[PDB]
Amino acid sequence: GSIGIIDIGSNSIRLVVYDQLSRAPRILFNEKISAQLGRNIPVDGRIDEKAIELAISELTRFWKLAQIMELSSLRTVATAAVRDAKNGAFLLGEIAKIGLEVEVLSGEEAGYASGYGVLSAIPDADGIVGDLGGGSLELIRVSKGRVKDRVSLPLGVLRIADIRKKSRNALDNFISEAFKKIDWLADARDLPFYMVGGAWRSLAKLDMHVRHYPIPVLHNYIMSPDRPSKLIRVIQRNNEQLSDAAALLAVVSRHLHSRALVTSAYGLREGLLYLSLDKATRKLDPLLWSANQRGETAGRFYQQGEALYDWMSTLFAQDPPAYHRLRHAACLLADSAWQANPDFRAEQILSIILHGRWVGLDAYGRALIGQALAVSYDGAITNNLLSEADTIRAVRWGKAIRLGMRLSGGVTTSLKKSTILYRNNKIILQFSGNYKLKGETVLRRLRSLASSFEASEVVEFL
Ligand SMILES: [Cl-]
Ligand SMILES: [Cl-]
Ligand SMILES: [Cl-]
Ligand SMILES: [Cl-]
Ligand SMILES: [Cl-]
Ligand SMILES: [Mg+2]
Repeated sequence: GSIGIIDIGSNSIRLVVYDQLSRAPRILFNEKISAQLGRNIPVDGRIDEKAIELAISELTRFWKLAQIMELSSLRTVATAAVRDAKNGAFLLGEIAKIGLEVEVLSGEEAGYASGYGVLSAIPDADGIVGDLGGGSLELIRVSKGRVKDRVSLPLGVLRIADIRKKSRNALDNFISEAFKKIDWLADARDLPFYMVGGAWRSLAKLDMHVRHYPIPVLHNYIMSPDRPSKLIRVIQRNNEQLSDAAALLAVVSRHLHSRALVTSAYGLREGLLYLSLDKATRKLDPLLWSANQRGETAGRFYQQGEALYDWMSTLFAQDPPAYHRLRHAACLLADSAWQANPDFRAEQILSIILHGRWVGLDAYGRALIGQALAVSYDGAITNNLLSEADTIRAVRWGKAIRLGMRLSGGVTTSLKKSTILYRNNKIILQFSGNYKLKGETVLRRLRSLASSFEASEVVEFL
């Protein structure tokens, strides 16, 4: 059931292979070439012959990889701008000769795809998506699960330098003039700007580096609007395209009245995958979906985290409403480090969170889940991003996970015969069955959980 997308842009041509058409497909393979098909289209109306030759040879390799991988589906998409070149129809025929069926996306289709890519990764998004590619900048309004409007501007990476050279304010003038024709910007002020595309992913990675962001995670990385113009000077003083991307981001975000610059790990390709799902599947939480799959493939006994979540959550009914799903995700990942040596499991599980591909998740939630999972695997607390109350909360989550996983041996259906409750500075483990699971190691884990609640522990048989 593996599937592929070939994304033919004005600059980058990319093959991505995914494990299946699911709510959050895993990436099996990724390869790109900077073929620069669109570079000379504005000047001559023609694609360079050298770009055509490179594109065809690399696309032939991508087609061949799809054959040996026995992909069940392969979708090849291109832009209307390249089709519309004087030799664009010829190029598309040459691509057909490879064996590839090329779907040409209009500006509308392409903007819809990038917008739904962001909605796939950030389901409650409400703002403007900017997909900066080689030939164009797509701006897309997203709100309440839907793409609301969009527009395409000729401000791709390959385009910015000619404008900036004209004068100091030429890029600002260009955006000012263009935005007068876009009637929906007025209803989209003071919202996040969701950054999509390779150029702005590189820029966000540069920003994390120069700010010594402790562990840099791309998805949901947030920059203040006043930040891009400063990166222009950072690049200038390090010891071109990056500078152009920062200049465009500064001007665009200011004229949009954007209040935050939010990186999305997902873009046009994930939007195409999302739109291929039926309506009900699109509404599934992608963090929970992917964390569930991870425990299915990684666990000793497949995914046992749902019953674990229901059991431990009798301690956490008063958690902030938005945190239930984070506690849930941690429970779904609670068996995913079992193959590491015991003394490394806490480090290993943290790296699965901090160095994995997860969406539906921001930095604070990543820290909550990682802290809880590390504690669940730690047999030996403060946290810079987390509040003290949430640090304590995550330690309690982790100790409850640890107790439940130890009590059940990981076969969490057995937890249905017990309850774990907090009241009046007492932590009470009640058995209504499976009484034989009581033991000294369970009592030690129970005492540790109680310590995290500043509580005294009791065991009750019912
Ligand atoms: Cl493009
Ligand atoms: Cl591109
Ligand atoms: Cl990309
Ligand atoms: Cl990421
Ligand atoms: Cl313990
Ligand atoms: Mg693109």
